[PDB]
Amino acid sequence: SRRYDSRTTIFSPEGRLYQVEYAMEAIGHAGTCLGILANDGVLLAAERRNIHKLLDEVFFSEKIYKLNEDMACSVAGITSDANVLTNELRLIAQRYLLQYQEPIPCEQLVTALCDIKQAYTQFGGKRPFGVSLLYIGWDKHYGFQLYQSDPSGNYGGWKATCIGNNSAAAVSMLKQDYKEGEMTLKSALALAIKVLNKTMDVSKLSAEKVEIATLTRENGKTVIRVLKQKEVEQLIKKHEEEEAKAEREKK
Amino acid sequence: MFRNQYDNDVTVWSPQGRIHQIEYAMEAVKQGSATVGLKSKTHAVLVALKRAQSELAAHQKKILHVDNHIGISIAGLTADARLLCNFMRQECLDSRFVFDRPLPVSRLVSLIGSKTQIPTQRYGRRPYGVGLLIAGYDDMGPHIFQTCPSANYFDCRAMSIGARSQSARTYLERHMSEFMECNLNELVKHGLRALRETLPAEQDLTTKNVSIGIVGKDLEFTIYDDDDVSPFLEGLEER
Amino acid sequence: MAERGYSFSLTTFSPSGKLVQIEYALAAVAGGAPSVGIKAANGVVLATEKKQKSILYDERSVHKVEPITKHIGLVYSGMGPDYRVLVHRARKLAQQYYLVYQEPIPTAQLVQRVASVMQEYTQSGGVRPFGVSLLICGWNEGRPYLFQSDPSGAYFAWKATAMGKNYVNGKTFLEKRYNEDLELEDAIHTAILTLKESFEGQMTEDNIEVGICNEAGFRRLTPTEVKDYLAAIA
Amino acid sequence: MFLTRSEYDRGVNTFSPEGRLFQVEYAIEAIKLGSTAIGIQTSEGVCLAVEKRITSPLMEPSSIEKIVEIDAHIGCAMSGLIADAKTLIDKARVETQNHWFTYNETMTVESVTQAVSNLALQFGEEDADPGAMSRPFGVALLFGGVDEKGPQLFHMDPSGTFVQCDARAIGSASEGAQSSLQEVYHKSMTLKEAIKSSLIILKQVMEEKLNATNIELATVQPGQNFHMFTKEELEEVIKDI
Amino acid sequence: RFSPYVFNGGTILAIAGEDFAIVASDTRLSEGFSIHTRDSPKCYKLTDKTVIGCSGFHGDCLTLTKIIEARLKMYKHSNNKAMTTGAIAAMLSTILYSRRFFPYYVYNIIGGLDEEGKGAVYSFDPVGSYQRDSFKAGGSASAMLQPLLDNQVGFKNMQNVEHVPLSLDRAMRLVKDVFISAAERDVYTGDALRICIVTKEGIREETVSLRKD
Amino acid sequence: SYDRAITVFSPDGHLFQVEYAQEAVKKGSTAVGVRGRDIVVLGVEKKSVAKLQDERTVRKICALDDNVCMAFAGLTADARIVINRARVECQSHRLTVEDPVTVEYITRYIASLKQRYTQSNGRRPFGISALIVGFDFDGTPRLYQTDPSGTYHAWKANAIGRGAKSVREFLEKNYTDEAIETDDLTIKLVIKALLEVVQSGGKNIELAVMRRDQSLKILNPEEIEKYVAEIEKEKEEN
Amino acid sequence: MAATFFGEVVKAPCRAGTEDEEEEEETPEDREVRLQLARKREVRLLRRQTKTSLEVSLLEKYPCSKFIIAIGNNAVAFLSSFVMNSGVWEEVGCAKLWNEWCEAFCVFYHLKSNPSVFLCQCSCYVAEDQQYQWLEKVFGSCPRKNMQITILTCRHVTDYKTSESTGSLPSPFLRALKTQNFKDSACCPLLEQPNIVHDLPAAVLSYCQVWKIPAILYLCYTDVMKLDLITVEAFKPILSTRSLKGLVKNIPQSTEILKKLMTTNEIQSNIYT
Amino acid sequence: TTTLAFKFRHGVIVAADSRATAGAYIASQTVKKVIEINPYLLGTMAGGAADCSFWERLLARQCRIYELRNKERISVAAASKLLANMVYQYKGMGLSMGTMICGWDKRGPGLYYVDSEGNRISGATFSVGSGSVYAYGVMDRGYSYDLEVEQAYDLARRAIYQATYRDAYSGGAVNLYHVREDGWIRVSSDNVADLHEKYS
Amino acid sequence: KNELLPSHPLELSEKNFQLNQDKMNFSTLRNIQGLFAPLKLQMEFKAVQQVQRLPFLSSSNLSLDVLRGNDETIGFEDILNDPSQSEVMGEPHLMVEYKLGLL
Repeated sequence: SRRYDSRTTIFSPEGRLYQVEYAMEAIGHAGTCLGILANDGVLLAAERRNIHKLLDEVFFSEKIYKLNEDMACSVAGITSDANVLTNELRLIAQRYLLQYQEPIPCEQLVTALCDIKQAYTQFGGKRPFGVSLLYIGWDKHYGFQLYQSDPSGNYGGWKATCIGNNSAAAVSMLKQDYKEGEMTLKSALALAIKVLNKTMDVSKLSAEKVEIATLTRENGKTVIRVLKQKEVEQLIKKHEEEEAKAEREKK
Repeated sequence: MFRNQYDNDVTVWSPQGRIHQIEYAMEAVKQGSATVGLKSKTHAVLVALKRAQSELAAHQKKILHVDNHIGISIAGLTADARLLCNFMRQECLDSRFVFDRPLPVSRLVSLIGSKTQIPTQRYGRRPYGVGLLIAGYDDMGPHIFQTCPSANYFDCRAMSIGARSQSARTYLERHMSEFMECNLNELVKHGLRALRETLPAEQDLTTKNVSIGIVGKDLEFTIYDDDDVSPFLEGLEER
Repeated sequence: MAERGYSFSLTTFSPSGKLVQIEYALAAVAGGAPSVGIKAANGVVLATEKKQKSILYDERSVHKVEPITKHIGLVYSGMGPDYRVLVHRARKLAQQYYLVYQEPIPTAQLVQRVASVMQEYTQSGGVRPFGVSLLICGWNEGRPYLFQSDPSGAYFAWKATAMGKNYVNGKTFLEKRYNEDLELEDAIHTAILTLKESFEGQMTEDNIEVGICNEAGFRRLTPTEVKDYLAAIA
Repeated sequence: MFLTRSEYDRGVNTFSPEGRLFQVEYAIEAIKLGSTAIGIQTSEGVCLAVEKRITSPLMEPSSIEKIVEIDAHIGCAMSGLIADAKTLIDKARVETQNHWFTYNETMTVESVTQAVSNLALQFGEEDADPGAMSRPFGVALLFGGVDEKGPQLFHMDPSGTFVQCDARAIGSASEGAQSSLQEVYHKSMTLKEAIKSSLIILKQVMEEKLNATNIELATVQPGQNFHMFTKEELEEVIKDI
Repeated sequence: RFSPYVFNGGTILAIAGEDFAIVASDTRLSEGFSIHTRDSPKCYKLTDKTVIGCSGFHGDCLTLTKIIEARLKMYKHSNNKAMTTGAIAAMLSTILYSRRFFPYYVYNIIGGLDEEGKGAVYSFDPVGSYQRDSFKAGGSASAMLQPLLDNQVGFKNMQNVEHVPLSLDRAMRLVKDVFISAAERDVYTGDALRICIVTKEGIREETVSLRKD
Repeated sequence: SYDRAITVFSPDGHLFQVEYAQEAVKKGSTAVGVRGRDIVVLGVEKKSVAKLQDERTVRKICALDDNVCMAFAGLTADARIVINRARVECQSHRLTVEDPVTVEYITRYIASLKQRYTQSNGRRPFGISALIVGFDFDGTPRLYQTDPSGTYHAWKANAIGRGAKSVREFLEKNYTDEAIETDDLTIKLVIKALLEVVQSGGKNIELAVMRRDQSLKILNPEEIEKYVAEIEKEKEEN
Repeated sequence: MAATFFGEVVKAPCRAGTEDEEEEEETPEDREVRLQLARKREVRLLRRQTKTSLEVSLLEKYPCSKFIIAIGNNAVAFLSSFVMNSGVWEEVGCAKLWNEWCEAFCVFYHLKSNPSVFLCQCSCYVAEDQQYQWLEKVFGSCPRKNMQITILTCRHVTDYKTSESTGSLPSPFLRALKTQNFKDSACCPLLEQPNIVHDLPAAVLSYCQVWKIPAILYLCYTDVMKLDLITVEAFKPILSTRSLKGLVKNIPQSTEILKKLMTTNEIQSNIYT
Repeated sequence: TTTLAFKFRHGVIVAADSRATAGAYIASQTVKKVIEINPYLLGTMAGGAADCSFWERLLARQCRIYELRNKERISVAAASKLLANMVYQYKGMGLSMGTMICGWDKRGPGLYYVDSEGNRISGATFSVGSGSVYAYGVMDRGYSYDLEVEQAYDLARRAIYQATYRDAYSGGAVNLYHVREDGWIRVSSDNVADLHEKYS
Repeated sequence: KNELLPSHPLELSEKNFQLNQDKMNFSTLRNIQGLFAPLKLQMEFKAVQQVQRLPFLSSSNLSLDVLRGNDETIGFEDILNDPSQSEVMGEPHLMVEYKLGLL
């Protein structure tokens, strides 16, 4: 177009904000991030992307970010914008806790962050946040939830969605292999492993290319833990065994 | 040809060393209607050629009150004109509130000069495209001051600004000595003759299109319109 | 795809979704003096080269390797004045953290704050991103730390890395050389060798600047110590 | 010898080589895009007539309000951008009520028009931190009201100049309606004759059939305050003419 | 400490009539137990058809009169007409209530002809409340002057009396006598009596000498 | 140029950026709302029945107050911001005036907000058109429609979004007093209009019903399918 | 050249208008709307009398010997005041066009006594892309090379370029520009070398020069443009010379009164009083 | 100062005295203490006369703006709430305002008591002022919802007369008003001396 | 409102500490340097503050600190209350409009 895409506030003749679309393209450039909702709990399986041997992982979550005791999120986009957005998410959640002395519902936090992003997209002179976030959380109103945010400022509640690289293929695969109402945490992990294995065509998963975090409720407490490398290796081995068995059966 | 880049903005200096936005403001004030302002040894008279948008529409006023001893003649942009008139009225009120004396005309003109200079130096602001002929009476006597869209101001014994004002200026320059020493009625008739010189030969001055503002020694600034300017028109010589 | 208008502006996203000005700032970083940081088990070393144009340069006037606090130091590749401003900001942030919590600021938190400053400077339209990347070192909880803050504000924890000119070759050399349980006073040698790879000429005590951090704290090596290390490695 | 693409049309604070401010003229063009509104000033009152452009029958004709009540003795007919008209109407009403509060008397129609004009000239010149009128207003108003001087009719333009008019027409067919007014208007005409003439000119200048649904008429009289004609009265007038 | 207000004395009085509006006041400016000056009329003419009397703190009186003059000029410039007596009264009420928490220590009485040519007298308090009356007295001797005005002009407590319309000469004689009594019994009144008669022809100023302290 | 700056007037007198916001509104999904005797009903055509998505989080019909409803067509984030602002203003009005918010008042507030955002060229206009519908204090049904420019108009029946013209023609052809009299008649009219908008219909119908002195309630897909079956049976009878 | 916010990147406009083309250089909808605009902007030459669209060009339909063309309100006012009352002029054809920028009409007249003599009162503006279409519609493709074309138009003193400033210049002055074939006296000073004409008069004069048609262009520079009497007074020398000497009869008295009629019914500038 | 307001079947009756005293000295005996807000709304004056007048006039202009904008008359409750908000934003500033907002709206007759303290309460019978106790007693003994217009007028007149008789700061004349669906009317202004002659 | 009256005599002074310090610096410059220095510093501060995060996001104001000489100075203001940990944040659009002067 070479116009209507400079100030982040010009409407195209057809009514398009091309800067938001370019931000979404930047999201597409990011690594694969996947989240599946199940009755037992909701999980996030994200590609670690950076795999340089000399790189060190001093944090427990390379790209997973715990927002509060009842919530967690994953990132696919610009890293620094993601950091500031996660800080703002934590700030908003703690402000709600201070005001009402109760954990913030997931939808409220997602709406607040999306309002911030939409405000950034509305006023000229500010670069839109090129980050797409996937939220997993539990609340007393709707239980387990999975949400997806966009640079534009639009969110949505999904049962199984993926953002980042090869998002369309992952979404189609989830549509093919998701059983609404009968999906359990273990089957959810298996499906996530299968989707990650297909989407990332570099090679078979080695548990260092991916990062899986599961959200569950134990003894009336929300437990957010990141699966250890050994557990991811076992899941990958199980998926490989299933694939080999299916291939042998096909003959 | 090569001045397009330096023509758009007022903060951009042209290679020749001339800001074209100020010249365009001068053109804008030139595009307005014609006014004539002259002063005798005891009176200052402003005669203006009011213009009507249509036959049904009333003639738009061009002589505006400022103080008991100061008045202006309108030429150019009307909105900037009203802003300037409000500013001068506020300045005169402040002077009469603080020092309890009429504000000297020269000080008011200097204040207007500074105020209209401020926009020409800053970005995002345009020069005030209005020219004013200011008639007033002070301890020094009658005064006629010409304010240009460029902040610089002029002190004149007689001056005409607006469209087709060159003929009026020529007539005024022809009879300056008579202007200095003459009766109030003679001065008003001279101003009317200059305004007529501005008008085409076929056209003639009428009570509807003539507005007169007079300030003198014992006379405050009074604006005459229609039946009030009829006495001055009566007795005027044929062109 | 010239995309010239997209490249001129910072806030303007490219059609592909790339912030071109950030890539230009990264290129500015890559055009700076080489700097090498190695995180050994005993400690972490920050070695860089201070290319002095002429011998009439007071070595004590300026320092590429500067301390932030009693246990955190950093080195840079790119623009000097930006590095100095960022050093002042990092020192202020560390002192604010100490005042608030009465505890030495962990290296990770300081890196996050500096990255937040970088992000703030690259977000709003009207300024340019800091054309400098900081290799920040520290020692917290009996553990060495090495971080690299990019102009965009993305910070990564490294075990060994190099920036500036010939940084890809330096990283390859570190990959060949760096060892898991390597200790200090040997990672210094590895960094010196990496600089040799990235240096054009002979390296003297004044041509390079080395700063180490260990349990005791961050300390910029004196020219005499650099000379003895250079003699030992050659 | 070579042509140049010299542009002076974009900036509101940019003068043309002849001194013309083109943004104001384009606001006037926006006025020309509006519906025709006719106002006639007589000795027995004022007559404001405007045409409702009803896109579809579903839309409520009463919702398309173009003649409003500034004060009991002041009415206004708009033509151009509707929202700008709403802001100007709110300003005029607030100014009239402030005048009544301060001086315990009705505000002159001239004073109300002058205040609205003072609001309608702050494009790049307000010098106020609060968000002002960045672009010139795209509506022209006909402040028709009766005061102690008698019936009055003032026309406000996007530039900000208010001129007293005996009979003014503004809108898409402004020139033709103005010509018809000048051909038919005389000083000693009655209010009923003015209403009939305005209705006839309107019927002439609109492409739609004249009916009470797609027209709006209001009159302000020395005796009676601002009165909005009902559907029955409108039908009676259409039948008469 | 610092006291922003002091009482400078002064007594004002306005009488309304069929075609006249008398506004009378004394010329005694006295602060504390001393007399600042013996020539300081408390009545200032605003327009041809309005005269206002100000009593109390002299500085506030001067400031209020100057503000009123400035507002009259502003109104003339804006509405292109001279402000009416009722309009002046309403504007003065608004101005007085503007400085409600730092009230003007001024007793204001506006007297002049209305649009019908009838005498209109508006009495004000320091806060700003006002109403239209046929006669009023303000200042130090307001309590002393009011009863006789009620008895004579109002014909109150007068059984079997003729309610003769108030003539100009009778009003002037009544004003002179009431101010003579005030000078007799009030220490803040005396020296001279400035009488401003507002009629359709104009404003006439009359000075009557009162007994000095 | 003229079409890039919101404040710049085109030579004809157009503010082309407002018209481009209107185009963005047209790009949105169809929203239809009619008015009836003591019954106001809204209907929004879902663009697609996206599987693995919670329909609750992507609803287009919301309640500004207990007596006012609203449906939008355009950018979702702008609609959410406008809805939050409208709810805040409704509560502020119920606080300061103590009376229930009139549909006219909230429609005016939304139009004023949109016009303010159209004012400056730094801020882009809200690219949404809203169908504010509800009951006043006296219980009179009211339907209103706002535009990005800031102009609000009352309608007996309106349609916004993609295919708005065809649905508006349908409503104009099939709007009768008898249909308004019966609440079921109005609901069936909205179903017919939306089915004309989208051939598939069925699950894609997002309909909400508000009646006199009753809060907004959205019919479940069961009731929507029942009404669709009623319409189909009526069509078959003919 | 937006500068909407602090860091907005502004670009210097090109006097050659290159940037417009650079952006310009498809989708079927875009092509359809572009063609709709093209057909909306095209000149449609027709006649209101009998409503007969003039597919055939005016020159082809009627041979012409003297075509006087007036562009601008003042020029058409001068022609209306002077030539109409001298004889009889009935309307034959009228070009209808729509432009971004805008009694705007282009009406053609022809003398009953001598049909060869024609007229054109173009009171409307014609866009840069429509002058050639107008020439094709009126003159067609085949010229006659035997017409005395006197183009009349008005410009602003600011347009004129000279060492003297615009204010110092005598406002009611006019210049001339004639083709090679036009050997008649111009009766006016020739236009200065740097001064260019870039409107419909320029299009007509260029067409005449290329096809060897004797034509003369008159430009009356004036400070005012809204129905000014001095402008037509300065035009009078045009009828004082040949060509328009016979078309206008020896009745200046009626024309002078008629000219006052046009000026009396004029609209003043609300912005500038 | 004594004001009387009660809402009976046929509307709202508003009565007040006309005595304004600056301390012991009686400043005036003809002050109109019934402020007419709108043709359908009206208020009273108790306490600070200037404060009451200024704030009631501000409320009147606000109500006129509301009518112009919404094209509908403002309800009594809305006007009372607006006045309460305006006087509450200036709480603790020494304002002494006491008034009763009497009007007729879609709900019916309306009577709200608003004071500078902040509380706003609706009720059938109200009375605010120095002599409000005496009028309260008389009205309570003589009040009834099923009352004729003449009976209500007499009750209000007698209550105000007794309040003036027992209160030193109350006197002058009884400004009796009646609020009806078509608008308020001024019934009579009876001098206290005449009432004393009549009853006694 | 009573909020205008300070609760503490030191509150009014310390609430505008930065503004008062800038005013004192400008006064000293005007007294010694002249009109150019205060105007130059005002323009620099305006330019630096014009570019920052939106109101609902905490800004660093690094250039402003460098220009004001506070880049290496820490007071109670910087440590006692953290603007990042606001604990009270309004609507983003509401805050932006408030800053722009609409509200």
